[PDB]
Amino acid sequence: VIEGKNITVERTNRRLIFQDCLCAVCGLCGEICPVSAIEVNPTGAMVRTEQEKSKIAIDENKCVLCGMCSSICPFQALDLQIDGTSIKELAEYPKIIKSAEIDDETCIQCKACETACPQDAITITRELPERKDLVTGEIEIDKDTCIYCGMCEEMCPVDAIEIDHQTPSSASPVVATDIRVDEDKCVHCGICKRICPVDAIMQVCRICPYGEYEIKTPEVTGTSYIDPELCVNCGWCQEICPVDAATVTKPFEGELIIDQDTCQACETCVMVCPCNVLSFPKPEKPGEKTTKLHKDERFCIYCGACERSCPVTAITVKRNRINTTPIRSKAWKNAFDSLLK
Amino acid sequence: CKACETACPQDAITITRELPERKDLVTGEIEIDKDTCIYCGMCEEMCPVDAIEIDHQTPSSASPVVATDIRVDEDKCVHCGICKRICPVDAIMQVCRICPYGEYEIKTPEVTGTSY
Amino acid sequence: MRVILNTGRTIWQGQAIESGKDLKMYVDAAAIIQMNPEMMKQLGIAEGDNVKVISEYGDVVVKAVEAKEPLPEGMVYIPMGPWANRVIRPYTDSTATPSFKNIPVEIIPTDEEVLDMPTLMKVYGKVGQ
Amino acid sequence: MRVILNTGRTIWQGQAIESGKDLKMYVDAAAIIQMNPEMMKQLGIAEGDNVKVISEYGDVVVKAVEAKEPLPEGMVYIPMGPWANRVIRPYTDSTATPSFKNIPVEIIPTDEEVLDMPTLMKVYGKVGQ
Amino acid sequence: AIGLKAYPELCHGCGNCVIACPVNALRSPEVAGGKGPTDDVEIIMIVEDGVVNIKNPDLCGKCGTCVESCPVDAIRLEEL
Amino acid sequence: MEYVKNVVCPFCGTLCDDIICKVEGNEIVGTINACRIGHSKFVHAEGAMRYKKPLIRKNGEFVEVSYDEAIDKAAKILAESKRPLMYGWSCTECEAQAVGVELAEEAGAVIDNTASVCHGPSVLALQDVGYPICTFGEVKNRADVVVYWGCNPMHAHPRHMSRNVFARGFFRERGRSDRTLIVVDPRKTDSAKLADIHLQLDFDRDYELLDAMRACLLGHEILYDEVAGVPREQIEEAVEVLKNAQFGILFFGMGITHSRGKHRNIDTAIMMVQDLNDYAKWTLIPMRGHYNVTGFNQVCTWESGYPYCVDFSGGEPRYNPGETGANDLLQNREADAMMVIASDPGAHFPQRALERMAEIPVIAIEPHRTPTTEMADIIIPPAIVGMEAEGTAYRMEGVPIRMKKVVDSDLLSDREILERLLEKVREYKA
Amino acid sequence: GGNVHGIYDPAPYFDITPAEIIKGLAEVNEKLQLPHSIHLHCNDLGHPGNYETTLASFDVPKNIKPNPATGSRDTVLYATHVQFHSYGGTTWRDFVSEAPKIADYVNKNDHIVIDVGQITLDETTTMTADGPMEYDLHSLNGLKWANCDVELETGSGVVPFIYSARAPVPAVQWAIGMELFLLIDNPEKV
Ligand SMILES: Nc1nc2c(c(=O)[nH]1)N[C@H]1C(S)=C(S)[C@@H](COP(=O)(O)OP(=O)(O)OC[C@H]3O[C@@H](n4cnc5c(=O)[nH]c(N)nc54)[C@H](O)[C@@H]3O)O[C@H]1N2
Ligand SMILES: Nc1nc2c(c(=O)[nH]1)N[C@H]1C(S)=C(S)[C@@H](COP(=O)(O)OP(=O)(O)OC[C@H]3O[C@@H](n4cnc5c(=O)[nH]c(N)nc54)[C@H](O)[C@@H]3O)O[C@H]1N2
Ligand code: SF4
Ligand code: SF4
Ligand code: SF4
Ligand code: SF4
Ligand code: SF4
Ligand code: SF4
Ligand code: SF4
Ligand code: SF4
Ligand code: SF4
Ligand code: SF4
Ligand code: SF4
Ligand code: SF4
Ligand code: SF4
Ligand code: SF4
Ligand code: SF4
Ligand SMILES: [Cl-]
Ligand SMILES: [K+]
Ligand SMILES: [K+]
Ligand SMILES: [K+]
Ligand SMILES: [K+]
Ligand SMILES: [K+]
Ligand SMILES: [K+]
Ligand SMILES: [K+]
Ligand SMILES: [K+]
Ligand SMILES: [S]
Ligand SMILES: [W+6]
Ligand SMILES: [Zn+2]
Repeated sequence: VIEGKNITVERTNRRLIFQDCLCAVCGLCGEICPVSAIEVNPTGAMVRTEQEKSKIAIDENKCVLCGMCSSICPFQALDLQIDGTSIKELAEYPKIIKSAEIDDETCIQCKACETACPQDAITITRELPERKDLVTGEIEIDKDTCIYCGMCEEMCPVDAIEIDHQTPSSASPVVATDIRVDEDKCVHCGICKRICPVDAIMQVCRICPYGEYEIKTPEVTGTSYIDPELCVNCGWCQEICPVDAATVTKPFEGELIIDQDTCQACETCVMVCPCNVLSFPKPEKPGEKTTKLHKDERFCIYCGACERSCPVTAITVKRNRINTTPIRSKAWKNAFDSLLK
Repeated sequence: CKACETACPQDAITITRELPERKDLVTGEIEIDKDTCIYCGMCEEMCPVDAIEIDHQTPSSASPVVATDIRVDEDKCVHCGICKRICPVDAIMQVCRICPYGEYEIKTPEVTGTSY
Repeated sequence: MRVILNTGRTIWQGQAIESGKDLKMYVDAAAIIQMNPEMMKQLGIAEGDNVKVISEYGDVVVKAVEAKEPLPEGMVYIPMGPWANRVIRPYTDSTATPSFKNIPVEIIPTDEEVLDMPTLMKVYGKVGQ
Repeated sequence: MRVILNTGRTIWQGQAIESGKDLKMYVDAAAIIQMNPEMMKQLGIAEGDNVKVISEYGDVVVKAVEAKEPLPEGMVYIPMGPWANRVIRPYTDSTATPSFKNIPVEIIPTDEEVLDMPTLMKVYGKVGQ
Repeated sequence: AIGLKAYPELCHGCGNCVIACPVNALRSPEVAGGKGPTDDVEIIMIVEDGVVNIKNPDLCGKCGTCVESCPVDAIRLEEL
Repeated sequence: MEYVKNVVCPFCGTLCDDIICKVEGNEIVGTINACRIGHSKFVHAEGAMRYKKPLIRKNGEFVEVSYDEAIDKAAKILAESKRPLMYGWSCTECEAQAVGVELAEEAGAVIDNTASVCHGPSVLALQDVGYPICTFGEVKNRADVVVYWGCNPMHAHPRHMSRNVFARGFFRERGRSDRTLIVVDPRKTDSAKLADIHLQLDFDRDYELLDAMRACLLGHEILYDEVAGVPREQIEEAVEVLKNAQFGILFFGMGITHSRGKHRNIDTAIMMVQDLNDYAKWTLIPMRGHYNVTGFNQVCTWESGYPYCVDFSGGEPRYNPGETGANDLLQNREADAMMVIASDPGAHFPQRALERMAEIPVIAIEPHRTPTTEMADIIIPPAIVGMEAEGTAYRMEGVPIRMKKVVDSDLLSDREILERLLEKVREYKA
Repeated sequence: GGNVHGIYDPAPYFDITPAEIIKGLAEVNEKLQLPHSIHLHCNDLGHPGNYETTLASFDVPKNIKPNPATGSRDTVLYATHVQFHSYGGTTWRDFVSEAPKIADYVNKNDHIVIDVGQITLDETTTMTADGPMEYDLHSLNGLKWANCDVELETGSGVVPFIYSARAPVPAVQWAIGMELFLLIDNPEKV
């Protein structure tokens, strides 16, 4: 059954579900499939161009629903279910070993990883103190002395002062009926009292003499969440964290190899990379030259999508080891072994 | 004061006034150590006059940082102290000078203008 | 065109029902669809042209009319009556009250004729007893 | 409708002038007015319908075309050529360069025909010598 | 399958795709530098008689760069 | 079939010199690398009138005459004229333009090229405030920021972007990826569709936008919160993009020469480019239209001292655009005869100027049938520069490249026609 | 948008100094046995204190042996409009003439011919391949400025200048050139 761009293959109970939106078009499912039931569309075209086809096509007439493609998928885009629970929970089925975690007691809620995450898998919340609670002072406006010239309202840098302006009438021959200070907003800078032409404002700032007691030291709280299906274990959070609260382990080990002279800088691999490994460094000063295509394998997972997307094969991916749950099937062992290079 | 400008039933009155600049009614020092700074953004959020600015970005492998610079605009800063208290790594040095040095460093405001 | 159908009163339809729903007056006041002039232009129709209204629940032909009470962008008005009630949402959500107002409909120009009052009722096919 | 007339280049009007200004190709490429689709519907015209453009300085008949390069609201585009130059502003403000671009004009639909190249030029009434 | 397809009647002959393509760039230094080829070279497409003209579709890797470079959708990646 | 390489294209100021011409017989039947426009010039379109001989209008009907008669009748018109206009020039080669200057001198004529309807206002502006330019090769190899201001190169210089923006340069090996592309145009043109930044400003308001941009650049605050339809905040964001360039190029075109303010739009743009150089290297190039409009302004300047709108009536050369420009003399009815060469003012002058062409002798050195030939009294067909005749042309930023002769033609070249016209104008005046 | 200062200051990227460019081309000049010598317009033109850059420049090709195949040239260096390269001081207000030191270098040395570049005290026009200098001149007098950088080859700039006799700086420059003509003893070197 195909709805939109998603694909579900059913036999009756086994069910293989493909989620187009999660597919990074790396091609690994197509390679590992023993029955060559998967054909993967061009990586570059599917990422850079509008297409109505799905990223994958699977032939149900050959599909034997063994679930190796679902296992191997680094992006959680293929899930086979058996009666009808996902094999991700069945121990008989080999699983690839990966993890991503944040120590919430170490985390200080700076939100660097939320920003850095190439998959937007991270949510970081933080509750800041209210403004009034980091500040102390007294402020009162004598409204009868006040002549409503508006200068304090204008000069107030936080718009804490409000004046109820009006057009006068013979019944109410005044240009304003009230003036107020919102102490939730006032930061006691003193500007209003200094500009007031009739000394109608009383304001005293207490921060320095009484700050130690009157102002409480801010405790900033919050939580973290890593979406396990969006998460792909590039490790950006681990590397971006100023307090080393984030820990990531990856499924694959390998190498990235780039031929700078074959590369013609079409930017395909840069846009294809789901882990933000590849970039075009900007020259820092005029006349300076840069590495044409820059990598940082710390963020690399060796899924192979860049190599697949490059039309001049200027970029190649090697893969030395695939970390998995113990494999007892020998059909499974050799297909996992077939993806090593 | 512009009361008559507001009150005039025929809008016949123009009242102009030049007020002092904000910087001139306020005094203090503020410095941000950008090496200590980890760009959590909390000072930018809490600054009630939007004087602090951070050059946010998406990281790349060439530039693996979430921001490239941070600045304080002293034309806007009124030295309330909030940023320095909220900074989790104490990267902001800030001191208000109004009480010890206010007589000398802050000129009493002359308010100018015309009428027509 | 996909639009939002709103229904209710007009003095002309109020005058008409108390004059007589068997009268020509009633077709003129209630067998109409009010549109912003900008929407009529986008649809390529003028006042007096007929419109076919289709919804999940029925269909009807009504005469296009320039709204003198301006409508929000994307909304049309058919006065309460059997024409409007060919197309609005019948379900009451267990309140007994149907959803007479704010129903997604499709409108398209048509050269078909507006059904008068007794002819309109024949589609429901009353069987005697 | 009062609109702002903008004029200039088109790859098709360039192909046409280097193919031949005596050709039909040139009328099809330069005797046109490009409009946003909403404006054509506001005027009640379709692609291929003709428009009479009148300005302080002249008048011309051109074929309406839907702009593939979107225009700001209220602007129309006639490619450089003798049709556009019937209507744009001649004065140079003592610079020698006329005001070929951004001229207030009035546009209205018309059943009159587009003048081909030699017929258009007779409007100026060349006397031999 | 998805492949390169030209719509010459919409084409400007502007040459952006020819220059933008890395395969063309790799094989022809002049194309890499924004020029039409004067050397004899085998590349994916050229501007010929004023419009884009596909000469070696088998070398196309369907990356999509040319498509990004065309403003008038005269060269595309689609089925067949 | 024959393939002729390294041909220079005779259409727009991009002046591409890598065209391959396909030659069958003695005829150009196809091209390689040339864009859709360049190709259309090289190849004959079927049914298109290519004048084979001179023509003269005898009251109301054209009759074929010989070269000697047509040239003779034209020479007498100019000799007896007391305010002749010699206009066009941009679509022929420089040596013919040089003969034209001498002929205007001999006839006491006003000589003027299409600059007067084009980048003339840029000439006026650069004479007042300056002209900071570079050649295409510095753009390709250095340009960090590329602006197209009031020009639509995808339709008017079709290969300009591919050669200067998508091209991979010495310090810009990644081509398009190494450059921030900015387009300023009230329309979303096909050029704007490729831009990183599209300032879709209000028409006729460039001068105001450039005033805000320059005040900001020099540290001043922008008075109003929106200018030319662009809010204050993005004025400043745009000035920062330009200030942070390593090498910026401002390409500009008809959107500001034809717009309200005309030469003063170019004026304020130039001076901003000048002032930007205290923060970042910056330069500009006017997107000159015809393949050799620039060549005329060069020749006329170096022979006479002035670039266009040159009046020889007093012997001495004099220069005041607004008085001595083609449209000035025609619209104010000063010109009593007009000689057009390699240009089409019938198609491309405004109504008011055409009204005057209807009243005066019009000579047209032109190979094809045009609105000008429909207003002409004498038609003299020449060999076409770049296909049948060779000579110097000047690219939009001053780079000289020689036009090539690809096939033979029995017709005379512009140069030969003008030298015969000049000899017999002297005969009449003696 | 930059410049080099002194003969040991390299250009961006290319990483070769003025001194090495001058020496190498002198070497090339005689190795192809050209009739004329290298024709040198020095670095740091028109700036107070540049006389030292000039004198250092003059020494760089002195150890190259002239070798014209045509003509009678016996000098390896030709320095042009050196009036503009004879400036002392450090800013325009302590600006002084250093033509005596320049003239005396010329008198003592046999490998150099010069021309002066004499101020005529007119409203005139400046036009040079010294792009960065012309932008600086435009910065000073505020007058209309043209520029043209030529790919891989050179640059250029054009600025009007009014050499008013009543102004202090043009007055000194007029004198510097006269000093050069007159304190150089042998006319065969100028
Ligand atoms: N196909 C073709 N190509 C040609 C020619 C041709 O006739 N046909 N002629 C050649 C000649 S002579 C020339 S001069 C060049 C001209 O090349 P361009 O300078 O591109 O000339 P235009 O296409 O007239 O105008 C360009 C743009 O200016 C914009 N514009 C209009 N008003 C304003 C405004 O107020 N502000 C701004 N910023 N922009 C505005 C228009 O929207 C238009 O997109 O083309 C040359 N190439
Ligand atoms: N409304 C409007 N009007 C405009 C403009 C606009 O934007 N809008 N733009 C203006 C501008 S910028 C310009 S430059 C003008 C267009 O300037 P024009 O000169 O009118 O442009 P073309 O129509 O290309 O005319 C060139 C002519 O020279 C002929 N030719 C080609 N080669 C040769 C040769 O070797 N010898 C001779 N003798 N002739 C040759 C060609 O057949 C052609 O007829 O239009 C102007 N008019
Ligand atoms: S593998 Fe997982 S990701 Fe790579 S393609 Fe097959 S599915 Fe989409
Ligand atoms: S299921 Fe077993 S077979 Fe059917 S596809 Fe995924 S893997 Fe290839
Ligand atoms: S980054 Fe390290 S610290 Fe800043 S949030 Fe994500 S985790 Fe907590
Ligand atoms: S300023 Fe002094 S007076 Fe003017 S309003 Fe605020 S308070 Fe009333
Ligand atoms: S004090 Fe500073 S803040 Fe509190 S009100 Fe007077 S001004 Fe606004
Ligand atoms: S790993 Fe890459 S993805 Fe999984 S979280 Fe840390 S960042 Fe977001
Ligand atoms: S690698 Fe292949 S793809 Fe990534 S850039 Fe260089 S070329 Fe374009
Ligand atoms: S880089 Fe490492 S990660 Fe980004 S794609 Fe090529 S492989 Fe998959
Ligand atoms: S007069 Fe001067 S003061 Fe009295 S009201 Fe009008 S403004 Fe305020
Ligand atoms: S708070 Fe301390 S740390 Fe977080 S940003 Fe402002 S400064 Fe850098
Ligand atoms: S001090 Fe109060 S104001 Fe000056 S910056 Fe830190 S916060 Fe914004
Ligand atoms: S000094 Fe400390 S206390 Fe005296 S004012 Fe400035 S802040 Fe409030
Ligand atoms: S697709 Fe990638 S490769 Fe095939 S052409 Fe367009 S660019 Fe060259
Ligand atoms: S395709 Fe799009 S891009 Fe390649 S040429 Fe024809 S137009 Fe210029
Ligand atoms: S661009 Fe201007 S020049 Fe280069 S080809 Fe197309 S037309 Fe001839
Ligand atoms: Cl075609
Ligand atoms: K305020
Ligand atoms: K006060
Ligand atoms: K870390
Ligand atoms: K009032
Ligand atoms: K804030
Ligand atoms: K496209
Ligand atoms: K042709
Ligand atoms: K250079
Ligand atoms: S032009
Ligand atoms: W032009
Ligand atoms: Zn010099």
